[PDB]
Amino acid sequence: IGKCNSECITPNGSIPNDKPFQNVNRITYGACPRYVKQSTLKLATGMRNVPE
Amino acid sequence: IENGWEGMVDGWYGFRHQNSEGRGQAADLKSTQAAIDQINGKLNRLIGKTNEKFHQIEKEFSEVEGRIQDLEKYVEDTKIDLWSYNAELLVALENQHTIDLTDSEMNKLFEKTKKQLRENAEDMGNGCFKIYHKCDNACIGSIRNGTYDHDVYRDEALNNRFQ
Amino acid sequence: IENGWEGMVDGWYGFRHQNSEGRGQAADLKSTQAAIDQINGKLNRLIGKTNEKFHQIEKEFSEVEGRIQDLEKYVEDTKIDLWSYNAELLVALENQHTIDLTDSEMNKLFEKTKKQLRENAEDMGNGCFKIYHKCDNACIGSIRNGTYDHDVYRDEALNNRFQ
Amino acid sequence: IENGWEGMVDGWYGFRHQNSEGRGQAADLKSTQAAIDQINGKLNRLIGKTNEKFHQIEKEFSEVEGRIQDLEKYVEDTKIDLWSYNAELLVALENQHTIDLTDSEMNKLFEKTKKQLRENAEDMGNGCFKIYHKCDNACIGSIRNGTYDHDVYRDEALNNRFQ
Amino acid sequence: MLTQPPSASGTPGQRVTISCSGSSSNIGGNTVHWFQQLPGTAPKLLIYTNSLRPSGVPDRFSGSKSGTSASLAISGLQSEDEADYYCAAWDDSLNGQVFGGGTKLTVLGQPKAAPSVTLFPPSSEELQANKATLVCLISDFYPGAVTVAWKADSSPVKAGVETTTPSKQSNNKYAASSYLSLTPEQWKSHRSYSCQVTHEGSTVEKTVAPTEC
Amino acid sequence: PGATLCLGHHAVPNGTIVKTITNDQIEVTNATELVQNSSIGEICDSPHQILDGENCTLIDALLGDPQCDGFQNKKWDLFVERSKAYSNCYPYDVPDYASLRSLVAS
Amino acid sequence: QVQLLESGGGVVQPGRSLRLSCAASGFTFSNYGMHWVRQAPGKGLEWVAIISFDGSKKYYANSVKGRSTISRDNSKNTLSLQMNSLGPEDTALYYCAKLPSPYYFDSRFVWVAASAFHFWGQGILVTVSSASTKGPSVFPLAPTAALGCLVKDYFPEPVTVSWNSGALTSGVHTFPAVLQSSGLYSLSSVVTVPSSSLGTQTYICNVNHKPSNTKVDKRVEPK
Ligand SMILES: *[C@@H]1O[C@H](CO)[C@@H](O[C@@H]2O[C@H](CO)[C@@H](O[C@@H]3O[C@H](CO)[C@@H](O)[C@H](O)[C@@H]3O)[C@H](O)[C@H]2NC(C)=O)[C@H](O)[C@H]1NC(C)=O
Ligand SMILES: *[C@@H]1O[C@H](CO)[C@@H](O[C@@H]2O[C@H](CO)[C@@H](O)[C@H](O)[C@H]2NC(C)=O)[C@H](O)[C@H]1NC(C)=O
Repeated sequence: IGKCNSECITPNGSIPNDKPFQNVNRITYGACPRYVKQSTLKLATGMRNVPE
Repeated sequence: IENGWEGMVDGWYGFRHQNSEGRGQAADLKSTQAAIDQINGKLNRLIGKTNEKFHQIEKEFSEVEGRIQDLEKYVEDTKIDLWSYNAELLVALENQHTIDLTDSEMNKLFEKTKKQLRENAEDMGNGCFKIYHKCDNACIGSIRNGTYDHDVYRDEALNNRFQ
Repeated sequence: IENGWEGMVDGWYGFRHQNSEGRGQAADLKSTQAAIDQINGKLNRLIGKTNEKFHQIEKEFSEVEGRIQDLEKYVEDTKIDLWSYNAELLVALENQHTIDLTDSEMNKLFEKTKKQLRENAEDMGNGCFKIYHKCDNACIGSIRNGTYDHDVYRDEALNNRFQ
Repeated sequence: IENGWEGMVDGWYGFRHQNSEGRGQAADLKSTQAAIDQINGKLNRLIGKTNEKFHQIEKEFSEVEGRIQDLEKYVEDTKIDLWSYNAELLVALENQHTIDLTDSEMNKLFEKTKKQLRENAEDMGNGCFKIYHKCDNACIGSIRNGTYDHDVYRDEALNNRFQ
Repeated sequence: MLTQPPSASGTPGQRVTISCSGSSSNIGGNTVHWFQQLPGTAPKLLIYTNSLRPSGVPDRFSGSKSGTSASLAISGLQSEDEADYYCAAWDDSLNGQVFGGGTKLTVLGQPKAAPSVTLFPPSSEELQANKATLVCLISDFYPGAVTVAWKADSSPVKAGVETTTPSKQSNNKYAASSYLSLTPEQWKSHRSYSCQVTHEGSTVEKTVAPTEC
Repeated sequence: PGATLCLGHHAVPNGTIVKTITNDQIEVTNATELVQNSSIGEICDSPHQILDGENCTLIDALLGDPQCDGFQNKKWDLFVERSKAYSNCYPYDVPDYASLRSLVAS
Repeated sequence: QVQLLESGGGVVQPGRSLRLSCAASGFTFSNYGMHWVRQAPGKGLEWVAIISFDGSKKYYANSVKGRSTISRDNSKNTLSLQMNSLGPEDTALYYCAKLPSPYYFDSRFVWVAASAFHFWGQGILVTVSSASTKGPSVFPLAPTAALGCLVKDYFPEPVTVSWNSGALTSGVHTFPAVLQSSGLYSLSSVVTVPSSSLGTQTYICNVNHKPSNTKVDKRVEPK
């Protein structure tokens, strides 16, 4: 048991509640992201990159 | 285009020019602003929108229960598989949309510029225009700033474009 | 375009013209028909397609049951969340498709017209063409009706376009 | 275009030409290659990617159980309906993407060709160009192979295009 | 003809990338593909169309292509992936399939480097016609770089004879042998000789004693 | 004579690889991670109320196992059951253990 | 899966001609275009030639252009390669293989697929030198414990080593080939067995050299 502020609690610790998905553990309490099986899903924030 | 320009760090879409009075580079603003607003809206939809779920069923087991255990495990596994599929599809779709809107903004700027100088220049094909008159840096500014008056240089261009 | 035309109530896409013999407005038909057919097909897919479900599990509770209640509530809540996500995504996607096809039909009509009068007119940029010859209302009709013969006016235009 | 060409069986996108030294047909290669790679990637994502599921709940019943039977049937039916919806949407989306990329490759080849011969030819509108000079089969080869030098024929075309 | 660096390195589970660079002719104008050559076996097709894996291949391998730059990433890299990796693509100007230089990757070998050094003397039927071949083995060591001082009564040579084995399929440990051969007029009575090792998986050099027999 | 004017878009030396519909892998300027996988390793004591239940399963606190007395009349929003917990009192078993546990938890 | 047999390996005196022939079965040869690639011993991968599914398009490597030829027969399901004017830079392993390639080298029927048919064959070794192919010489060498067998004096490279009719697969170390100022090859095969296996069980090594008709076995133990 720490002394901090996080709204999503897992048997692995608290986790931040900003990313819409999570992989830590399927067991959640609170405003938790939905658990998936993916290890990483990356969302683009910028155009195709072809460098010079 | 053949590649991208690395030296541009005050914008995302830009013009490069080479006239008798030097070479220069300047980035277009409103195209970048319209491309940033959409990505920010995408993020605002995605990040920080998480709903609460307080009391659920159990999902780990230390005792061989029999049938109800089978059912609970099946429910949770089904939900997990479905949500993972939805997640992969959502990410792929949103990334394709990002790419599409960025390409669209680039091509939109290109067509805007092409339609500014009606017949005074030509489409070389490689994302560069061939101007057919003397165009000082103020003329290029009037190009980018939107206040290029084509009727002024028009005749000149046509001469140098046909004779 | 800069805005839309409110006075058009016998169609969705239209031409406006201003020649020496007056100003006029007339809507294109087949573009509107092709834009209405797609929306009607979308609706026919969406509306009225509902499947039957007769006997389900219970979903409200007046007695503290314990475990089976937890399981039933979890199942129903999971299904509801998933179906709501699917619904929001479906609506957003279909609306984007509607917008896309409408924009596509407008631009398709524009390019069709532009390709009709090959070199007899010019792209002003604002969704309006600059004709370079005298064109009576019958000439504009032959434009919209598709039977515009470019070779007739051609030379005239070029003169008034270059000299 | 008005229709497709059936006689083309060494490619998917092609040029047809009719000059004074005969008529001919030849298919473009890299456009077809880029259209085949994407469909192959689509298939590689779709086919052969199936995950294992060993022990599940029962889904057929020969005895009236009461409540747990209701729950199990409801779970399975819910999963089936959701997965069927996801499947229909996925297939429809991927088919629309196939159509879109094929149309895009055709139009991309068309615009590439149009931008090669800058002012030496004209857009007839029906997916055919009007060349305005004598162009032997070697000239057409230099068109398709990408090594067409526009400055050579340029003046000729303009004469026959304006006088 | 395709710039692919000579060596790669990593630790079990480190997701190492192998690069490849071509020209506007080959890669910029055509897709790429990637092969893996395990020692003593033919190259297996890992990746094609810059991202695609065939039926047999795991998902640990990924790839990409940007202009004239191809990339082969290995995410869950492990013991049994030590091999040679080749980037290749089709070039239109040459109208041919141009390969890459090649790459050999190694993994984290815990630098314990415990060699099974042994000295092997030429037997009788080897010397049946004045042919002596003395060998020295150093087996099951990771670090690689070594040097062998052939102390023939502490006397060196100016010739090359060696045999370097690749990584073990399981333990990721190199091994080596060194054998030198001459005539009885040079080895009639076999006074004394030995093989020292100067490999940096230890402190200083060490030797054994191959006396007469 | 005449001048030239090119249109272009910026790029970066080191982008990141993402997935789309067309390309399973494609490089971009920048990308953010949507799958949380980093756990800080500990349970934050706010804003939800927490009960550590150090050595006591919720049932032993209910019946009032003598070591589980600090929990008398306590409330909570989340009960953290430790794997080291046990029962140091008279043996017993509970028909429908999980049901009682779940309803008391709720 | 697919089964092919490869023929035409060996030693070709310099300036002379080779003849390789890959014949496969288990798939539809008629649809797929084939490749010949070569690998110089040591390291390197050099592409050689490519042929379509009918014979319409045949393309060659610049390094062999004008002095090599490729061919195929679809009724016999056979692919074949010829090359003349051979030098030391040509001695290599030659793989017949279906590589990913531009689509028109494959049939209309197999342009689009989810599997992307692929295969490589084992190498076909060809060596160029004065063809003095002679039989090897095997000597066992012996004193934690370590013992081995050393085989020298053989020009043709395809040498195999087995142990006691092929049972010991652990700790087996096969050493890479060694070339000297002479033309013969040398190769030793060793195994590290801890020092408590002398009277427990004694071993015998086996040396199989095919392109000399050689099977030579010999026991291993100390003096
Ligand atoms: C939860 O349970 C654990 C384990 O049962 C408790 O740990 C116990 O802590 C006490 C300290 O009060 C240890 O007492 C020992 O006493 C001997 C003398 O008899 C002394 O030599 C030791 O140094 C130590 O002080 C006890 O060993 C230890 N239990 C075990 C099994 O090792 C913990 O206190 C409990 N927490 C609560 C809140 O009840
Ligand atoms: C590129 O996007 C990344 C997101 O992956 C940005 O990095 C994160 O930025 C947030 C916002 O402050 C930080 O809280 C994270 O710690 C950052 N994470 C990492 C891994 O760097 C990054 O700032 C963006 N870069 C640019 C130039 O916009």
